[PDB]
Amino acid sequence: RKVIIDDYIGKVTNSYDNKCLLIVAIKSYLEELEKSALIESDSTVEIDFEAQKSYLKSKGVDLSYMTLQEIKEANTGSKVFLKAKIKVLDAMEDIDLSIEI
Amino acid sequence: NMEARNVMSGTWGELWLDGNKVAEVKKFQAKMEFTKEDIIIAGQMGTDTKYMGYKGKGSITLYHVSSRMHKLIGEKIKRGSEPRFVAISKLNDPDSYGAERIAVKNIAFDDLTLADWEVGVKGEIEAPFTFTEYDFLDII
Amino acid sequence: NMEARNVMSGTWGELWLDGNKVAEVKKFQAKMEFTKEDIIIAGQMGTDTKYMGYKGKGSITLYHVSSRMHKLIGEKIKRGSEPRFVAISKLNDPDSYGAERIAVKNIAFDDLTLADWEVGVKGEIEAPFTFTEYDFLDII
Amino acid sequence: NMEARNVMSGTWGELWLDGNKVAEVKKFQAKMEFTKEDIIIAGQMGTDTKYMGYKGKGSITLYHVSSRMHKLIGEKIKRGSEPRFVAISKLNDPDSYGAERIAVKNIAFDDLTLADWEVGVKGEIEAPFTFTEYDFLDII
Amino acid sequence: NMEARNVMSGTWGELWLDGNKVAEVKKFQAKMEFTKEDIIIAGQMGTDTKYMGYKGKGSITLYHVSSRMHKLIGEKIKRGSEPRFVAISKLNDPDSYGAERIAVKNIAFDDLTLADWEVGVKGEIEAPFTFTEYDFLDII
Amino acid sequence: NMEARNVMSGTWGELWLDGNKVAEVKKFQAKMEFTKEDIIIAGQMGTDTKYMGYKGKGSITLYHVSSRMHKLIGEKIKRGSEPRFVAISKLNDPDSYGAERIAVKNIAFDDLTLADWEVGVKGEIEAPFTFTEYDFLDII
Amino acid sequence: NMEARNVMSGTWGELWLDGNKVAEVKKFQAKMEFTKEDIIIAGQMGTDTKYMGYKGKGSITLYHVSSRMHKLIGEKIKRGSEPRFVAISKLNDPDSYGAERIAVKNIAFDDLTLADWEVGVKGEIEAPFTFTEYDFLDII
Amino acid sequence: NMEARNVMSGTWGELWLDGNKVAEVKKFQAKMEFTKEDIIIAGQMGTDTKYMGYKGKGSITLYHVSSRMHKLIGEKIKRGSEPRFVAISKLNDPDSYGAERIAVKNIAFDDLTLADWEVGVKGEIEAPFTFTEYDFLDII
Amino acid sequence: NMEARNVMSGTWGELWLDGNKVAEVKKFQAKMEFTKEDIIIAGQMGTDTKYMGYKGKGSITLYHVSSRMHKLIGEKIKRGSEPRFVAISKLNDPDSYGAERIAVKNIAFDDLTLADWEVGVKGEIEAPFTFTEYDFLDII
Repeated sequence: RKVIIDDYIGKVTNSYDNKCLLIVAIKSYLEELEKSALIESDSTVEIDFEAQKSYLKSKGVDLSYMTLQEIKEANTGSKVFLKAKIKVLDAMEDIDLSIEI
Repeated sequence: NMEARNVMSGTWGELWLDGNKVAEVKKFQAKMEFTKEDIIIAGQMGTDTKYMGYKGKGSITLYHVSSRMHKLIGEKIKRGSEPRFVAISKLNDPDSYGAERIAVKNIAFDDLTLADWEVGVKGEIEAPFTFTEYDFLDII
Repeated sequence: NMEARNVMSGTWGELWLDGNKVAEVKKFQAKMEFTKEDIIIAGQMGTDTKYMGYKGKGSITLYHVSSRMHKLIGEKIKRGSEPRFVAISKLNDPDSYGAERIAVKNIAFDDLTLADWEVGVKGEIEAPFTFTEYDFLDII
Repeated sequence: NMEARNVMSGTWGELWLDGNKVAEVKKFQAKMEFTKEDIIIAGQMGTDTKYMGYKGKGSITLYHVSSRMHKLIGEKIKRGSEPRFVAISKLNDPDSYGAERIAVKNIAFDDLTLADWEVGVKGEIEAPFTFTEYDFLDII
Repeated sequence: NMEARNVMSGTWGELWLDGNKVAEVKKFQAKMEFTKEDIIIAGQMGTDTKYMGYKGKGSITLYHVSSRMHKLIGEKIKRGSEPRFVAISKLNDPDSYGAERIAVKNIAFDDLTLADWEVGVKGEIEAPFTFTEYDFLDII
Repeated sequence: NMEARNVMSGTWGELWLDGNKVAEVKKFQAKMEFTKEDIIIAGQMGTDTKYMGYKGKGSITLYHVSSRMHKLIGEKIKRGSEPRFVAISKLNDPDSYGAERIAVKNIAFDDLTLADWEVGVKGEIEAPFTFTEYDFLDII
Repeated sequence: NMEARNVMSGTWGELWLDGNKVAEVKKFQAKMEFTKEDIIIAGQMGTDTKYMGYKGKGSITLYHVSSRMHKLIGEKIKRGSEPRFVAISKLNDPDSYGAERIAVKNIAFDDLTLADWEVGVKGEIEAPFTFTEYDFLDII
Repeated sequence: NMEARNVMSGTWGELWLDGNKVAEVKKFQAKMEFTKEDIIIAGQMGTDTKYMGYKGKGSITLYHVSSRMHKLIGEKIKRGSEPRFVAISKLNDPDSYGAERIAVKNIAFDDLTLADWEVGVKGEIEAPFTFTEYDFLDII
Repeated sequence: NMEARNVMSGTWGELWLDGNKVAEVKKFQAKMEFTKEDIIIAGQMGTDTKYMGYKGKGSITLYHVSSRMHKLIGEKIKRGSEPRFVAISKLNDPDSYGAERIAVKNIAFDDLTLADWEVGVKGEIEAPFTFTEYDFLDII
């Protein structure tokens, strides 16, 4: 929240390239969090396809003849939609051992 | 599934060099050459190989619209310092399944072309390079 | 017996790579290069050779429909581990006497092509490889 | 004596391999390469040579009607045993003076082609070999 | 921004050699070849290179209007003294963004062509050279 | 100044060999190949070269009107004596600025062609040579 | 059991010297040379040997990134005190099973390279040594 | 941390001899060879060594621009007095961090090259020497 | 100051032997080897040296145009008298500044080559020698 508020709200134009740059910044922050071993190293960030499609449908444009790649970069006004996938580590609390006599 | 329209066309590519989009681009190519050594194992006729590393190579060809390549490295080369660049290639064909983007890092160029022209011939400049690292972005 | 229609056509082939059928295939080629040493035997003018082993080589060329080749080996190559695959080629021409099928094993690829495009030209990707073993399935 | 019609045509040849007639044959070639060493003799400017031996080489190209070449040597090569064959070539043109026949012995092949096909192209298989001995039968 | 007309054409170039304008010029080319050594660093598969220097090469091709090339170096070469020249190339296309000018210094030529003619063919003379230094003047 | 008509044409040349004019001449070419060694000077990236000498090379091609080349050297070569000749080339085009003449001295020929003919093809003989010295006569 | 991939690669090795990691390592080698005295026993033809001791030898080669070796021993050599070090080598190939780590103790170097460079050549330093004792840490 | 660019290049070095800069320097080398005696200690298998002293050796190679070496020592060698010199070497690569400067004192040359030349070969002079003491000035 | 052209070339040298110019000279070399004794001084680690004298060595290589060396020494060697000669070497490169001329006195040859030839190889003669004194004439 602090990173987004400091440098992105109101200072960039809502284009596809700026969205990609913001995605890169978030991914870089997650990779920085990686080295401290707080979460897992499989984190991915990308455009929230379904939310964007729902918003476009609400605005009235027809998506029957729109390519899947075309929907990603279509205009959304001021709104931006993103999604991520991270895995959070936990401490050792249960242990199983089987010694074969 | 497979159809003729799905094949990507090179007219739809674009290239960013050092964060600046290059509009006068003709072709872009990157490749990785693996290093493998032959190993003969007793009792088997077929030879087997062991992989040891890779080497990256490529080139850029672009129309001679402006003297872009000089301003990058011309003065730095004489002094003895070699710069490293980052290139991004995006291939976005409307017919194909989306687009693929790749970042090629640690690029070092092989040569610099001061002047090349001939009467009755349009000008072109091609520059080969070598790299070490790469990323995958929005692969299909 | 022999007739023109009996000759096989390449349009009727197909290729399975790692258990997944590849539809955008242009050509497939496999070969085995024997190793022979010259030996001169006293009293005979004609030189004779001794067979010592074989080496397997081949290549695959396919249309650039999708980024299939990256997902296989791109991340594994950097880490230092080399994967091995299995390919099956089937050639089934209705006019010829049935079909022949061959399995090529222990395939290791020679290079990886990150990007290759040019304005006004359709995209293609060719990848050479080396193998060690093979089977015969439904040979004519 | 000499006339255009007397020239032999390749359409009229035929080839027997291991006692079985091969009907899908495109071309056949055999040759002997002599080995000669330069010798300089005092008092003479012109260099003279001494003949020491010969090496036999050739190749066969045939339409890919059937998987004949595999059944001969495919399984034997892996085990470590090399077979030897005998080929007979006959060239019988009605216009020329009769026919000439030659037997090429102790044939050992150079490589085996598991698969080779491309879309829109007819299949062909070429196999080079080396030999040691030969006979003359009904030479003109 | 990018447009077809912006591409520079070779018809609009001109070349000054030793302070005298050369009007019968067909093409002019200069290039710098960097010297790089492969370095393998423990723990990384990708090979990296170290830049050590550069070598300059080029050539000039011009119509055989007059015996200009002889008067420069013909008598000096025999005596044992090698001259050094300076060349300036200017490429000024009205459609493109202005003009670029480059001075190539310390030029030493590779060969001298005494005579070259053939019946029914116009005469041309091409001379390659090597250089060491360069300046940028009015680069775009 | 510069105009199309000023370019010299090869049809207007002529050649004197050993004081006798050769009328059946197709082309004549002479060149001087300098010898240069790379020298690396501490503190400078650009490599520099040192000139050490030159080598002369050329060739003559002429129609096979008569057996001129045999009578010159055929008997002398076998005995062990090598002759040296002098050639003069004159290029006189009415449109160009006058004519240029050059004498090439100490010519020694590389080979002798005893016979060369083929059915349906006109005969030609080309002879390469090497020289050491030259003069300038009426240079433009 | 035996596969080509199991062979260790030297790119994956790393070296510690006096507890500080040496990233600029090219090659490492440590060897133990036994001492054996010839013994002849009366009544038997075959000559036999007796083992008496061993001597340890080795060498380290590294790029000339910094002046590491000077600070280690240069000042102490002049005074008369000979330092002793400990080296640790680990060879961890991902394809091979297990990594071997060996400690070499009581090292004494043979020489110090104050300065060595040549124009157009990258710098490298190599230093042989002798040791006395070793130790096994997680051998395969 | 470790990068290919950090490797020092010998092109950027320079040498001072007796306070006069030597611009015609090709390569410089200075080495210190220790003296060690084998010591066998009863009760332990491994042989140990004792350090006793060092001997310094080196050489200088330079182009034959002028007769620098003659004026230094030629006259004094005949009389019987052996001069002693001081050499300073600095290696300053812009890509590497820091430049190392070392002074080599009490130099005595091994030989004097009066004359050495061959046709078609550039001239070079090399001279080995031995020294006694060194000094560190701004090591990395 | 330092330029590539300043390097002396061996093609421009010439040699006088016993007052007669030697035009058939291939290479010349004269060297002075010092004699030094190791001296160990108590209290200091570095070994030092003492200079005692010098020995002169050299060789001359020349083409086999004539029998020059026989007439010089052949008859006197049998009788028992050993002749002594004087050689003068001058190296005058037009590009370099100044020419060095050195006289080598009291020459004694090591061997005489009566005959040495092989078929298809040009003849050459080389003869090493030792000298005692030298002299400087117009050193640079």
